[PDB]
Amino acid sequence: RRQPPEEVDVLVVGAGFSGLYALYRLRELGRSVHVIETAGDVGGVWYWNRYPGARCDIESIEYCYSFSEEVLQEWNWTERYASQPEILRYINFVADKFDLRSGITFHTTVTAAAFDEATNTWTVDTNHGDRIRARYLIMASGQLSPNFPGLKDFAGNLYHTGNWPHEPVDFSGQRVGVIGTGSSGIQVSPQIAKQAAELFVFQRTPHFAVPARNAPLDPEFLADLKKRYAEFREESRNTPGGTHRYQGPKSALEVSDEELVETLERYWQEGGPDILAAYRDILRDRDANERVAEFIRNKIRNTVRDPEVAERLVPKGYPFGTKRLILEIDYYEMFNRDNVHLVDTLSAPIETITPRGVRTSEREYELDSLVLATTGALFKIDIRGVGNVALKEKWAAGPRTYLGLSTAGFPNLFFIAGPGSPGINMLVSIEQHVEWVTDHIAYMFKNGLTRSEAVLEKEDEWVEHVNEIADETLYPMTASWYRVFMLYVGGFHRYRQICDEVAAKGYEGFVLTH
Ligand SMILES: Cc1cc2nc3c(=O)[nH]c(=O)nc-3n(C[C@H](O)[C@H](O)[C@H](O)COP(=O)(O)OP(=O)(O)OC[C@H]3O[C@@H](n4cnc5c(N)ncnc54)[C@H](O)[C@@H]3O)c2cc1C
Ligand SMILES: NC(=O)c1ccc[n+]([C@@H]2O[C@H](COP(=O)([O-])OP(=O)(O)OC[C@H]3O[C@@H](n4cnc5c(N)ncnc54)[C@H](OP(=O)(O)O)[C@@H]3O)[C@@H](O)[C@H]2O)c1
Repeated sequence: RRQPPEEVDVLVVGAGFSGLYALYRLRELGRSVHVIETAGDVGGVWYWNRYPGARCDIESIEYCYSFSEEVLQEWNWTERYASQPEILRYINFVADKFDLRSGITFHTTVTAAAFDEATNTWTVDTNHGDRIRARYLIMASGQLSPNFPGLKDFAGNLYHTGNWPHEPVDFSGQRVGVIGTGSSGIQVSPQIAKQAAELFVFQRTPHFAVPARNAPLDPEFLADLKKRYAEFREESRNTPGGTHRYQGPKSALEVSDEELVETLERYWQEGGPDILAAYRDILRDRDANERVAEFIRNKIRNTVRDPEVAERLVPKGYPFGTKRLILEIDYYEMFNRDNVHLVDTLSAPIETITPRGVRTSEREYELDSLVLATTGALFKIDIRGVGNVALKEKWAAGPRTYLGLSTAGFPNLFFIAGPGSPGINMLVSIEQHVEWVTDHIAYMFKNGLTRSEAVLEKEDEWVEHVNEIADETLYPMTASWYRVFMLYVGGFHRYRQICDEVAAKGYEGFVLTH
């Protein structure tokens, strides 16, 4: 285990996509920098989520780093949507190429951080009892890094998709339960159904899912892409989603029934999340949302042969696309299998895990294996700022920030891909955040300044601006973003503009002192 240094210019927490780029870029900027990572190796979510079928919902040609010309040319993606093992290979490749592991302490969890106003430095403590002093603290701890009764009593094998075993798990001949039908559950379930004698899928709220239509990547298409890759990326940087996506100019309410079917069916066959932008008002007008939503509901009823099973898979009562759109591969087809059973926990809630399996209010399920398809990381850290106020106390109602990058009362602390989550392609959003944050840190050293803190009045103005954009959309209607709405919905390109304008005006909204 590489022992962390006692002093460093910048301490980064997390060695996923965000933390590795922060370490790389601060090294290029001539700053001392070190990373603390709970995991045993690099990768972030792509290190932890090793379950079968784990796969990204953003095209491989967009979900990648762009800071390195050599990486853009040397690496060859293989499919439309890269699987977790391929993405992990990619990350390890980048870490190898730039010698990043020499600046990372693995198997180590940051537990406390306190700002010393007398020295303008953070004092950072770990679960190993390490004590690191850093002028700046960068939280690259992700936003995606259960309380059932009797969980400890289960006699079979318990697995979590978010911390899957590193050796593959053979479910052949087993009775298996999967709890959770979000992205993890929808991805892992069809893989288990191929091996298991019986598969029970425990579903609470049914989610919207559209086909991925994953396919191998045409290598002559890629070859042509690599010679214009820098241009292709700047186009992505100038979109609201941080990726190439057609912006449908028509309202969903102005076309006929046959045309809506025709346009939406063309998206359905092509696959991917681009259907979110089939019509300009899908996420802004509730009637337009329900019209597209009802098209998807009927595709579900059409794929599942059992009408009673099909209806319980149909999502009802909340808008399409407000929570992040899941791509499915043979998930709805899975319920036509004889060894697959949909368990509706809304009608019969889970009362307790038992030694034998799962008991709902109606039935006991005998299982050999149980799969739990599961401000988080920040709240487990005792971060204390000015006046020793706790970040968790201040962020109780939701995360109050300026630009999603910093919060007043907590100087020299920056969050990467935390609040504001601007683009749906997180790799474009991450690179923009890391570049902005590390440029600011470089600016502070250039000018001899040592303390950077968001102005409270500007933080409030930013919070009220985020809430105001949201009310033009249907996003506020699902409480998964809730008091303080924690998502800038104005689109990546406009968010990038705001950040660039602040930096060009001497970091307006921050107080810079020495
Ligand atoms: C299965 C899955 C699929 C996804 N697919 C997509 C997709 O298709 N598109 C998309 O845009 N996003 C997707 N994401 C979201 C994902 O968060 C981002 O794409 C991106 O990978 C986040 O990178 P990150 O480096 O910021 O955070 P993460 O990859 O979450 O890395 C954070 C790291 O910080 C470490 N850490 C946290 N707290 C501490 C602490 N206290 N001390 C030490 N170390 C700590 C964690 O162990 C973790 O390794 C997906 C996430 C998951 C889990
Ligand atoms: N690109 C990808 O393909 C991919 C893969 C994995 C994760 N992600 C990202 O990471 C985030 C999380 O996704 P996730 O699927 O793993 O989790 P999730 O979307 O939050 O859903 C978890 C599931 O478990 C259920 N559940 C939770 N607690 C329960 C309980 N006590 N009893 C019964 N059921 C319960 C939930 O039902 P309820 O809805 O009723 O709570 C839900 O079906 C997403 O934003 C996603 O974008 C992406």
